[PDB]
Amino acid sequence: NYTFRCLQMSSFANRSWSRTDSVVWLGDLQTHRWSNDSATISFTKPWSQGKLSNQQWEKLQHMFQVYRVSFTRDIQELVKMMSKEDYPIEIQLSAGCEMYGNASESFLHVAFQGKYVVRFWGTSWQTVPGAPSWLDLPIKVLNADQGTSATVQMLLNDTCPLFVRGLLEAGKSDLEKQEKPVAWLSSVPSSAHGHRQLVCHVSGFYPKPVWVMWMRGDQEQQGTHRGDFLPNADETWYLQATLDVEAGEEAGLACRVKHSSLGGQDIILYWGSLHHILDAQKMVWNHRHHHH
Amino acid sequence: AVTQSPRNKVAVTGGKVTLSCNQTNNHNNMYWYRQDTGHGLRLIHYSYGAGSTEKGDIPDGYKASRPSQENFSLILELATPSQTSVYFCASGDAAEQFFGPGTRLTVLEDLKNVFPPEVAVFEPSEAEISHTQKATLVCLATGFYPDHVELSWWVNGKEVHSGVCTDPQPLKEQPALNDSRYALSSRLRVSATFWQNPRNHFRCQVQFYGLSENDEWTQDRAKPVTQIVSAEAWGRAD
Amino acid sequence: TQVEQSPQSLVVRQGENSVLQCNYSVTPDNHLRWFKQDTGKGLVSLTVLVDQKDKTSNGRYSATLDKDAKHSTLHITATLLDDTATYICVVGDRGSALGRLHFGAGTQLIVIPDIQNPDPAVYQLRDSKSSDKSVCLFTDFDSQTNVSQSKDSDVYITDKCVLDMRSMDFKSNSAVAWSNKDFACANAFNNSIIPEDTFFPSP
Amino acid sequence: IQKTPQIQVYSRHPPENGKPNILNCYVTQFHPPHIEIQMLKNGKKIPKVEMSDMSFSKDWSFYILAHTEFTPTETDTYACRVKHASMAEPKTVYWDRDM
Ligand SMILES: CCCCCCCCCCCCCCCCCCCCCCCCCC(=O)N[C@@H](CO[C@H]1O[C@H](CO)C[C@H](O)[C@H]1O)[C@H](O)CCCCCCCCCCCCCCC
Ligand SMILES: *[C@@H]1O[C@H](CO)[C@@H](O)[C@H](O)[C@H]1NC(C)=O
Repeated sequence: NYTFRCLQMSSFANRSWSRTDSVVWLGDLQTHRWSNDSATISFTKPWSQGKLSNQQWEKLQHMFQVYRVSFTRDIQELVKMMSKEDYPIEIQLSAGCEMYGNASESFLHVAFQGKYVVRFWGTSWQTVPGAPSWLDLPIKVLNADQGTSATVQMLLNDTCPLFVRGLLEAGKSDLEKQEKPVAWLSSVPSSAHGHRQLVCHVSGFYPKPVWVMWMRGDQEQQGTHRGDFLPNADETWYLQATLDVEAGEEAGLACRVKHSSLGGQDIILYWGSLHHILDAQKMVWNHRHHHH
Repeated sequence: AVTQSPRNKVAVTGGKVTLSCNQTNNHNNMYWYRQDTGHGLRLIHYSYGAGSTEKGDIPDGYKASRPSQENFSLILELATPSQTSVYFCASGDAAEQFFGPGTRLTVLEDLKNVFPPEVAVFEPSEAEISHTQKATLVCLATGFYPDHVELSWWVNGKEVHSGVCTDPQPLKEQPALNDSRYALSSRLRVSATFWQNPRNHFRCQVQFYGLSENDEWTQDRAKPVTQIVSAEAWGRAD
Repeated sequence: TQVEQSPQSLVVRQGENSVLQCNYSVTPDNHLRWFKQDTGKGLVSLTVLVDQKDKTSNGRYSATLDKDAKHSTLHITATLLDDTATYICVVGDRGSALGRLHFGAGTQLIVIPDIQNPDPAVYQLRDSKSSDKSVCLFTDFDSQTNVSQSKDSDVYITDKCVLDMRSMDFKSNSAVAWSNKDFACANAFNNSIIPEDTFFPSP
Repeated sequence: IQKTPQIQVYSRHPPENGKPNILNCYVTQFHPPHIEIQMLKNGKKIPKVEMSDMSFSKDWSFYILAHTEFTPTETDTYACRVKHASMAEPKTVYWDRDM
């Protein structure tokens, strides 16, 4: 199940100021960027053009090139038409299709001031249940534009799935790539008196799915709290798993790492081991300004 | 239908001028354009509905107001000779945009040079009557300023359009002058038998647009207000 | 300008065909409209064009649109006199209430009448009230004659003007000349080219 | 609505003292998108800092990753200073290899 998304970020400071930046993700790999400082959509991968020829790309780029300018002015006129709502204004757009055979569900979500309010469904734009009522009038206006509504329908029903099926094969090499995680141990005072928070750092692994647990032999320590996936510049991932122990309970515990790149043979970092000791000695510091 | 008022106006530098527009079409959008040679219509102000008013491409000098769905005004608080133009008022979703009949505005530095037209009717020549069995009548409006005249021919109480043609453009009586007065000519051609009837009445009517009942006037001669000046001739048996 | 038109002004002999051009750079180009402007009146819509390649028709008028060429052509088949007007090409950038119309300078179409029997002459017409004041009428010449203005400042001459006697189906060209001053109708239109058989009646 | 930024400072590799590394600063959960982010060594703006393109997650909150080349030592302080409209004062979160 691969999810492809085009993310548009449009800001309006006033009547005379606006910028639009775009980014494009397949799974968790960035394929395209489009800065407000540039009249051309940029490839961030050697395979970002998909299975589309030069002529097919230039026509689609120009299609969007026309859209970026138009969108800006269309919004600015809607503001004047609602002049009820004032500047500054933030608009976000999320659009694309999910892959499953030939089946694919397409979407186009719109948020106004950081809250989801509009989506394109079937043949027209619609307001979300529990949305501002003043949004009806602009929606009524946007629907009277058959050409834009036809273009969107084309892009959602036909273009997205035919293009994304092209990318998935074009970048099969980078998607199936395997990167080995590296782990190192740490500890910090728990927020509770007499307690200690152990930390298992796990960095550099690709793809994303990973398993990290604290173990006493054959028993996974149920107090193991899995962290949030933090990105690295080389599109790999960092994650930490933490365990709260009473001072003294450190010994005999281990951090176990399961990742597809390791291929059976896990990483087992034991607390207090000669390796753990050697890693920690290479890490000492004056502790300013440690976290409160 | 898009109604405009007035259709013609003569104003002085630094005066207040309001051009009123109207439509009974239940339209949301309205526009104010001005038309100048070698340009094509340019947008000054527009609206999306009652209350709202927005700047177009050339709002400098002009303000706008929309109190109801029907009305839309263009307000020139301090008038300039550079605001001399023909003004059009449109309505509709830019789906069909409908346009107004237009307003000729002339703004002048001094109202002292404003003159009403002297009108003359010239009777057919016997040479034309003998040779063509047709008779042409020439009307001449002379010494008027600025060029804001509507000419019409009135045969026996009713206004005619057949056999008529009037100069599209007037002429300056002195080409080498900016404050030059204008002259305009017109023709009405009827059959010899029609002209030879003594009971047939012919009138040339020139509607002049000049000063209004508000504009101040001191110069010792007659005031050059908006008026109709007419000359006339009757048919002759010989 | 985002919209240009050619030619500046066009001249056609009544009954022949007339071809008008429009070229633009308006982005995006949703639709293109042609208007007609009778002298002293508003803009009346003739036709609208929607498709990338559109071929529309209405009455005598027929128009084509090519969006990839950003070009349009208005044809008038068998022109009438009452077709003498300014023709303006208008492009709408977006097909919604949020769009904005772009206008062209327009083409000034002038239709000259087909005079089958010319009868060139210059008559003198005396003022109704004052026998003294008089004018010169140059009338009934064929449409291949151009009227020139005076080199002498004291002499005023008007341009040609087509008049239609609807009931008799008779068209005629006419120019007027008058002078405050030596002036005689026989030599009023001396700057114009005068037909070899123009009738000059003796006063 | 204006949501305040969360700041997380971590390293791409295990912190070995005197061994060159890469320090990441990952700012999340903020809105609107306009934001100034600096990385500091001993309280001084680091000469060359690279930044990824700004994106946003499933709950419409913008996130952006800042990162620089750096060498951890026993006494050199590293931080991430962040100016955003939601805060009246910039937020400085120091690197804590132990956290
Ligand atoms: C989009 C999913 C498909 C994915 C496949 C693409 C793969 C390629 C990836 C390359 C990276 C591209 C960068 C990502 C871009 C972000 C995605 C944007 C998708 C939206 C596409 C919009 C359709 C384009 C139609 C368009 O240009 N349309 C413009 C011109 O249209 C004109 O001109 C048209 C063409 O000549 C014909 C039409 O008749 C005419 O009107 C319209 O002016 C655009 C306005 C529509 C957007 C409004 C949405 C706002 C929602 C309301 C929010 C409330 C806020 C208001 C309150 C103040
Ligand atoms: C696009 O797909 C929708 C369902 O998502 C369908 O209702 C609609 O008819 C389709 N339109 C076109 C033009 O294919």
